[PDB]
Amino acid sequence: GSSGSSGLPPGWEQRVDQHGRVYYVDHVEKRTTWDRPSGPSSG
Repeated sequence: GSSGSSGLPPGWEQRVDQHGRVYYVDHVEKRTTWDRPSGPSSG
């Protein structure tokens, strides 16, 4: 909500697709997600 912190935790990467949807890549978990690893998930 406010400007203070911005980035990702230790072990997660930051990449983007050809569509323009930012997604992180875990090098320890080997998973791809457009949103942070924490939060609600849509089935």
